[PDB]
Amino acid sequence: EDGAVDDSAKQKRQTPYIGKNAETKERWENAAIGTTD
Amino acid sequence: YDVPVLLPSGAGGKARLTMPIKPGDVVGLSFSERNEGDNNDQNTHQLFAGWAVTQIFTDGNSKAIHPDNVVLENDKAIITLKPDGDTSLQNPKVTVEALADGNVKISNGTGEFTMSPSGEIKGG
Amino acid sequence: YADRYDAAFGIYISRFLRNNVHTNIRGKVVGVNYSGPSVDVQPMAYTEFPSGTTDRYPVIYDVPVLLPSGAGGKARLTMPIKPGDVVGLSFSERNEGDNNDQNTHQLFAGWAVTQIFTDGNS
Amino acid sequence: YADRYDAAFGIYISRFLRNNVHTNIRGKVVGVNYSGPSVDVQPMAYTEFPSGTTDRYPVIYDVPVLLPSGAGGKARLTMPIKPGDVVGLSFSERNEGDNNDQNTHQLFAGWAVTQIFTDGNSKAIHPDNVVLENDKAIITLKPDGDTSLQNPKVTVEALADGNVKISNGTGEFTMSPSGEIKGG
Amino acid sequence: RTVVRTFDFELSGYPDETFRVVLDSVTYELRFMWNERDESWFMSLGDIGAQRPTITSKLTCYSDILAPYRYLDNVPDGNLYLWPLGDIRTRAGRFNIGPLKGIQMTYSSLIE
Amino acid sequence: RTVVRTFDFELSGYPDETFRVVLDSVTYELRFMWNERDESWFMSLGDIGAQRPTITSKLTCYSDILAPYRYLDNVPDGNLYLWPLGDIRTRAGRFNIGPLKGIQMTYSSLIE
Amino acid sequence: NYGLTGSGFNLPPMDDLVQETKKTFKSAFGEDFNTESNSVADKLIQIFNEREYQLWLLMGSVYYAQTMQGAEGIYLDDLLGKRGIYRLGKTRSTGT
Amino acid sequence: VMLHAGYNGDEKLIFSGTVEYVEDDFPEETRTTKFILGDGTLNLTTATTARSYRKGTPVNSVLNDLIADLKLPKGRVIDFGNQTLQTSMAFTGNASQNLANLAKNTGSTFSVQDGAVYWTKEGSRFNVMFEISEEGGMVGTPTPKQPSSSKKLIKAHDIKEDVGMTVSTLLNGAILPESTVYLNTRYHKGFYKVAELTHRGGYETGDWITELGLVETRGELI
Amino acid sequence: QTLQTSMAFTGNASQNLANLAKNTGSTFSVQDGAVYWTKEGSRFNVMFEISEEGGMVGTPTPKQPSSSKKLIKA
Repeated sequence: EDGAVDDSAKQKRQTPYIGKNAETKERWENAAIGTTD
Repeated sequence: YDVPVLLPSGAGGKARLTMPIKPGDVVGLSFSERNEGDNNDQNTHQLFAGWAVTQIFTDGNSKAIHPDNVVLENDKAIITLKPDGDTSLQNPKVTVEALADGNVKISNGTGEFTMSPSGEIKGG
Repeated sequence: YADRYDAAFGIYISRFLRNNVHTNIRGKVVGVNYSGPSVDVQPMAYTEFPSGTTDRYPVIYDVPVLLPSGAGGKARLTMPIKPGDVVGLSFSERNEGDNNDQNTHQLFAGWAVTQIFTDGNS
Repeated sequence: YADRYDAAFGIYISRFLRNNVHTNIRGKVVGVNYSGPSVDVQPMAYTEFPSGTTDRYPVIYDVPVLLPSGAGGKARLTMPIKPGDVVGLSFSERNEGDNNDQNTHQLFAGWAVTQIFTDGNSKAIHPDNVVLENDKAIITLKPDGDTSLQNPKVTVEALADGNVKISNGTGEFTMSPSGEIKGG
Repeated sequence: RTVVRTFDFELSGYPDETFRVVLDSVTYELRFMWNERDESWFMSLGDIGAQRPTITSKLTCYSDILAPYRYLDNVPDGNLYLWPLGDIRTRAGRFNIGPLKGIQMTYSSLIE
Repeated sequence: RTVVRTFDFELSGYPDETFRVVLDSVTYELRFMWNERDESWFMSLGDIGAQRPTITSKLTCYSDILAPYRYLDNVPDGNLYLWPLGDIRTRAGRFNIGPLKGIQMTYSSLIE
Repeated sequence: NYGLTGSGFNLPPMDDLVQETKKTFKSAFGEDFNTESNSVADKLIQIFNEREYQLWLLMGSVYYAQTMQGAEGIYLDDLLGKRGIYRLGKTRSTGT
Repeated sequence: VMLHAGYNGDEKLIFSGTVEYVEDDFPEETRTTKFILGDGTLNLTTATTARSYRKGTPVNSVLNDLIADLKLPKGRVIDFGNQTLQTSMAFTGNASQNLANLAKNTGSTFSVQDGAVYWTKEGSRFNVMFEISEEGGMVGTPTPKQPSSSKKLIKAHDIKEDVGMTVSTLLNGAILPESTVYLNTRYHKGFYKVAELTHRGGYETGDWITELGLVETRGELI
Repeated sequence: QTLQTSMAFTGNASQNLANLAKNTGSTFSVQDGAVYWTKEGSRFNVMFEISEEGGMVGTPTPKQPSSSKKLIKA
């Protein structure tokens, strides 16, 4: 209940990331994890 | 009392094979869910006779059956159709057979008349 | 009347059979199919409760018709059935057209007989 | 769901009928006895529960076969039954073979019908004709008087208009309504 | 191979946690054991009431745990990964696993 | 388009009221939210247990609220209006909605 | 959820925004960050948050200004101005 | 008859139906009237039907035809889509009984409640329409209780129920069996379906609480 | 009265009689060894009188004669 997937059940907003090490994370999680949609 | 009897029929009862039922024949009986003779009865399945079948061949009255022949038979009048074309009407003093090979042999004790496949016509 | 414990089960069982456990019933042919002989049956019986309510059987579709036959259907007495012929109807225990149905005796038409000679058409 | 008192009886009655109260069922003949006509029936219907379990009817032995007959069995239309024919089966209320059995409806075979034309074996039917037929021997009666016996090499027709045309491959004999008699 | 995030995990740090989880409408039981010398979590996966676990492996960051095991009828077909929320150099620890503790253990399921 | 009055509404003034109503034999759930800066009621309409409301609109006097939405299978076909009982110049307020408070919120259904 | 959806414009309460931004702060500095009552960050974030409530309310008010319902004042004239109807000004009584 | 209850500021509808039974006993000091009320008992037990359909008929049409016969408002229904009948069907007797049979063979739940017809699909659930916590007047901690008094054999449709929990709360009539609730406690957290309700009440003396039987869900979020 | 259709009866005699009761508005019930067959709705003199002299206990109260209600033509 402390992280994402509950927000989609509770109908809330996902917390934006803090930018650090951008373009390294986004390529990998977006491909290996995806987004709740 | 008064169970209706079923017979193979159609066309509004114009075509039907009415065999001569007699007392003592063994038949199977079926009961209707509701009293089809009345529309106010509150019960169900209470011995409301639905209909009866012509006859059932159980132990003690098991007549023999021809392994392969559609025989329609009466006390002494027999109609036999065999798969190989041949058909025959028989009785203790007459016989009218039409065989597969164009043979007609209308026959009687006092004489006979026949036609061969070769087109012959004879009177015995 | 309705005080005993057994009378309650009696009425409950009597009412349970009313909506299920269909075994046999008479009917009349209204629709006939000549290719793959089958007939549509309209059951005739009905009842009217004291509360001014009626129970009507619905039209039953595609009940197979039996004829005296054998030898793998090579020998058979195919009479000319017509609409309006009075026939008796039988219901199968299980839905022979499906293998997953959980119910039983729920108006699964089994087959129909050629004709029955009742009052009014004797 | 399962809290009411009535739902319990509903499920109990539904389950009770499952193991008893057999009334009618379709089947196929697998064993045929020609002396004292009787047939062995293998019911076709079955169900599979969600728990991966199946219910199969067993083979039923010696069900008497009905045929249109009367006069104490002197008149009867004995057609040639074969194994594999599809027939409908009926179960008797009581064990007609015994008088001491305490059960009822416990698969006591009552009788079997000659044949039933279901899907997968639906033979064609003539819209209007009483045709009694065998492998290659046919007897046709039409409403308009005409009657005919046929086979691949003979034909004996008696038409409505006084016509007799006993015929054969090797020749024919006929009578016209005008009283003529001829030999072909 | 489109995949969507559908589940997240948390650990209380107890060295012998064991609990049941439901994934892809199927149910599995998980065991987590803490190793002292190797300071790492050992995960065992198996069916409910199974005599022995089907899969045992060591947890590490950015490594596809289930990669070599998507050929069994009782193994999820999704993706299981551990990646950090803070500095990328942080490695999996005992108490730092959870949606906000520093490491996000997550399961994602393919779209069918 | 003959129509007959068949239902009336009342509001207690609570800023986040939510309740279920039955109209034309069908059942719907309604939400009312009070806007401070715009001093007006916001109405949301949807099916029972629906994830999101089907219709959202702002309430005003003598305006046909449902006019542009009579093309959905889950929207009433009747007429919903707000008109005053007192002076015609009074506009919808917070506490002045009800059968005797000053504003008559009403629903009427066509005759079929 | 509360912004633009398939069924018009909605309105968020204050508490949902407060919780969302507090969760963001929690993620920023780990689960240990304090955000209730006594935190200076709490006093900054809560004060900051109430203002955007006004912005959201005003934005919601703007959207309905161009709809058959919700138009008011000057904006109402534009909507009905498309159909050639204008308000009547001051009038003088007449009689005999 | 209608019944309302609440706390000194509002009263929510809690039951509506017909007086099935009524009796009076007045021994000496105090008379005590008794009632037994049924929620749509008359309609569910007398609505007859007689319908039939042929091979190829869309199942979505059969469902709507039978419900209209029952003569009750449609609270909520989930249509079948493009499903079609595989075999000819006939329906007679009480409409409710026939519909309850269609439930078994298609994984759908049918149940009337406070006059509303609810047709849903088993395993799946609808948002957090209710949240339970110490602030929400909870009474004691939740405890796990099996949702049925018997166990079924399993292959070990899989989507079906089979698990649940129990909770108690102060009387609140704005809840229905088919709704969805969120459980915010210190041990248990998550979403659950509702399966059973029981409202109790003693005005001068007794409880004023409601009991909910929850069931875990494993299907899609319809 | 005459039968309208052929009838057959088997099994326990009591059960068959109880079925004839439904279709003819008659009440059948055995009691202290005596068979009583009467007609519903109708009644027989004042064979008993109830009053404070007759040892009554409390006032009469109206109670429904069945635990369920039937649909009526009203």
